[PDB]
Amino acid sequence: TTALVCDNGSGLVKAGFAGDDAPRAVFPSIVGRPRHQGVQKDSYVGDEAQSKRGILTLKYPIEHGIITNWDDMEKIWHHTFYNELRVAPEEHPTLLTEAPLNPKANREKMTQIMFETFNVPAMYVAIQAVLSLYASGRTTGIVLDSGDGVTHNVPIYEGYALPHAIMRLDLAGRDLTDYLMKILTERGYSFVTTAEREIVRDIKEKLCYVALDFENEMATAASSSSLEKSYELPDGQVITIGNERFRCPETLFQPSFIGMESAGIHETTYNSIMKCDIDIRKDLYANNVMSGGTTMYPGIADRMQKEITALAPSTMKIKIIAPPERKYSVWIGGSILASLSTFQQMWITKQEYDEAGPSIVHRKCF
Amino acid sequence: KTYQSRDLVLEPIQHPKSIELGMPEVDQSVLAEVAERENVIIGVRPVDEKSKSLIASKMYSSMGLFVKAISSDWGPMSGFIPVDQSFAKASARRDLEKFNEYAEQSILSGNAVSANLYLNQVRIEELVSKYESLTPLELDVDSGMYKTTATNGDQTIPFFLNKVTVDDKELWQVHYLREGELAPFKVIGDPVSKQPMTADYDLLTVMYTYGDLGPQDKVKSDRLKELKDVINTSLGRTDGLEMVHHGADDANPYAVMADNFPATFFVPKHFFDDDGLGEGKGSIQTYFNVNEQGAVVIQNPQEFSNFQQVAINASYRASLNDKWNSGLDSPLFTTKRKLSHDYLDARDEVAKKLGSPPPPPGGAGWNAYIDNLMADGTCQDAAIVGYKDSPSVWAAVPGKTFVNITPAEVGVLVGKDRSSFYVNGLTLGGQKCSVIRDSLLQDGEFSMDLRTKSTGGAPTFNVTVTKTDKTLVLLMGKEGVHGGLINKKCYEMASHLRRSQY
Ligand SMILES: C/C1=C/C(=O)O[C@@H]2C[C@@H](CC[C@H](C)/C=C\CC1)O[C@@](O)([C@@H]1CSC(=O)N1)C2
Ligand SMILES: Nc1ncnc2c1ncn2[C@@H]1O[C@H](COP(=O)(O)OP(=O)(O)O)[C@@H](O)[C@H]1O
Ligand SMILES: [Mg+2]
Repeated sequence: TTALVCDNGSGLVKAGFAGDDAPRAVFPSIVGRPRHQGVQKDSYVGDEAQSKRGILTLKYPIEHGIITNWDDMEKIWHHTFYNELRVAPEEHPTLLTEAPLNPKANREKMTQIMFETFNVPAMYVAIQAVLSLYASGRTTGIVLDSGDGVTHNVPIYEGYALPHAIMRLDLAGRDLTDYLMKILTERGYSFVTTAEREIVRDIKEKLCYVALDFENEMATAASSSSLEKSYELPDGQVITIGNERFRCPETLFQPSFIGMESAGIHETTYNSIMKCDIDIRKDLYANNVMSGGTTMYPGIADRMQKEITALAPSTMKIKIIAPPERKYSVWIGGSILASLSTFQQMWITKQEYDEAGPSIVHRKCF
Repeated sequence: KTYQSRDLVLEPIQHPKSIELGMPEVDQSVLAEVAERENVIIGVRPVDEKSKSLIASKMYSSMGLFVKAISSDWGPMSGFIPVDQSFAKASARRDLEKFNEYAEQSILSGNAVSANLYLNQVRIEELVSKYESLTPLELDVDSGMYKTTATNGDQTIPFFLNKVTVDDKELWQVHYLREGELAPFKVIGDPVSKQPMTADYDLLTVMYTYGDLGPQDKVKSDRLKELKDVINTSLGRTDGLEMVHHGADDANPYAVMADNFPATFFVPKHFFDDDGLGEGKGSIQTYFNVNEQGAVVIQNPQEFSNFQQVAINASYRASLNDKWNSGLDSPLFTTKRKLSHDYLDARDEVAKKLGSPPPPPGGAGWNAYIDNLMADGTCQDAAIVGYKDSPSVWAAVPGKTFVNITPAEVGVLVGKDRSSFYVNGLTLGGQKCSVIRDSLLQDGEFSMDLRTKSTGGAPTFNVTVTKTDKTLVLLMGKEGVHGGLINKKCYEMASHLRRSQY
């Protein structure tokens, strides 16, 4: 029997089987229902909901890493099991991922849905950042996970996230796409609609990068064309992307670019380390692991290496690890964990759930 | 100089041999440049050696989709798909009705046209002199054509070749006796260019970098379609004479090792550097046969399996959205055999790294409670500690840590301040621990989860403390025991104690 691994992303669901090195299914975390509520299908999920966007209202049930609509989330899980993986959930132990600092009521509800709606024989809920740390071959370190709707700094000691020291940044890939649409619109172009947001998300993924020295790069962009790249729009028009290539992910280091008063990812990394025991801080500085789609920017690890070095004591050994597969490291970490023999001792069984109810997840999963 | 990664051992190629390929080397250079610019690994099925000059001429179209009539391997039609399938390979000649119907249906469905067959002077010299596929041409004074016969296939059939000028080119038109009368020989041609179809460049697989993997932008493969357009653009043929076609025909229940090998693979240039297969691991040309044009030649299934593993290890993978047949006579092509070595190494690393006392309810000694906690073999230490008034250990495992817990240590655990222990932890019987979760004030939990701190690579252990009306129940797991198992155990004992007013 194969365990299932479902990474409930704010923007993308990554799902598959434990023991595999990549998810079998990657699809948008959206649910689409017909616009007229006061009325040949009641609802649509993922790729099909996007294809039929002309007749449905689309919603993100996990917009900022936290599940807010349980009816839409159940539709996502049903789609994942039956339509993407084509499995009967009652035959497979299932590992689900959750956001760092996920509310107790939320993880209880997720546990109840798995056992009562899907009748899984066993399940476990793991924090996404912990799984990415496992995918790097580590059990202690600090993960910077930046996805679609949320970013977190998660320090981890021997497989256990330290919630008192977790930092959350309410800015991630979606906000970077919105900011890129704004600064391209400032040039006379128009990127405003949901469909235009998708074109700009493509521009962002293909041409953006993190500058090693932002002011130096801004000066270079203004004195030459050496950093310019051309992009062909769907209408055949050609747009030149210049300083926008590095101004867009600079927002991770300078959230004031989008009107946010928060510290940047390098400052929240330092703050998160400092909230941990003195004894572990050297191990965290030497094991900074980058994860998630919004850490894919070229230059991001060298910039984080420079920024953390500038903050830390000059003798501190600092290391940034940015795996090539970091877009899928949460999923890969879950596949690693659920394929180990120690996992059978960690899962919550239906018997345990029947005895203790949903609050069993507080005791067993951390 | 030997490549070693887990069970994959590659030894340097002693005396690299030159392997004959059907693809013109001008196009091999093009594909090597596309793999570099697009940052992809492209695999192309072998092209029949005898068709090289036909492709090199750049005069013909290539085999499109939905054509089930097969090519000929004899006569002047060698390398083309004759409309009359009696002129095709032996399998068509022994199933005429079946194959003639495939040729006719390809034309009737708008997937092909019936075209004249013109050959260049290079082709006539190859067939007569290089391959000796045709007998020497003899002028037939009445028609003005040259008569010849095939040296394989049906040797009794005469063919007639006529010198013609087609768009400033001196070519030879193929004629034959159709129902006894001289007629122009017809082959299956492309419906837009009208030119005969030769073999195409059939993509075996495409492996992309991680950044290019993921969900498609299909608002109803786009990346593979886009890559095929880049390939055709870089090949630079006249519009309509493309060598690569969008879409793909069925997998077909056929094997033949000559149809799959030698395959030509094209890779990003970083594979050719000294650190090609990793830091100080050597270049790809040290372990695989690569020619001057950058074509990586894969000769058999073991080499294909080894190449696929090196590519997977270097973070290049076939897409989820793409459909490939790639394999044929599989040695170990299953997903479980081709797992990334970074995946398997990380899993191995994680598996290694993860490893005046009042009378008790009943009135028969507190040691029985410790024995209960220690029975299932998951814990190395257990204790029941009174925390009210002057704190003291009521029961504990002898010679372990908890038996020495002090009132100062109890004071930190139950104290009003819930933040100073995040500076550098706390101690239990003198043992340094870090606080993982402080749920001491959470209703229905009343617990704290900790993990010991140790030196170098010495093992550390999970601890749970649960607070009842008068006691702290403390439990420490053995190496490798998960914190949730210990928390659940401590919770259950605390509930039992709370039920008996403890
Ligand atoms: C290709 C792809 C990528 C992705 O990351 O998609 C996810 C999910 C997606 C849902 C809506 C969209 C119209 C549907 C499908 C796109 C899926 O929204 C995102 O594109 C949002 C909006 S723009 C942005 O950067 N994130 C991210
Ligand atoms: N190459 C890339 N460069 C920059 N951003 C990227 C890249 N690839 C993906 N992203 C962004 O990453 C986000 C999706 O990442 P993911 O970790 O799957 O998020 P989540 O887990 O929150 O769903 C999107 O905002 C997407 O645009
Ligand atoms: Mg995520």
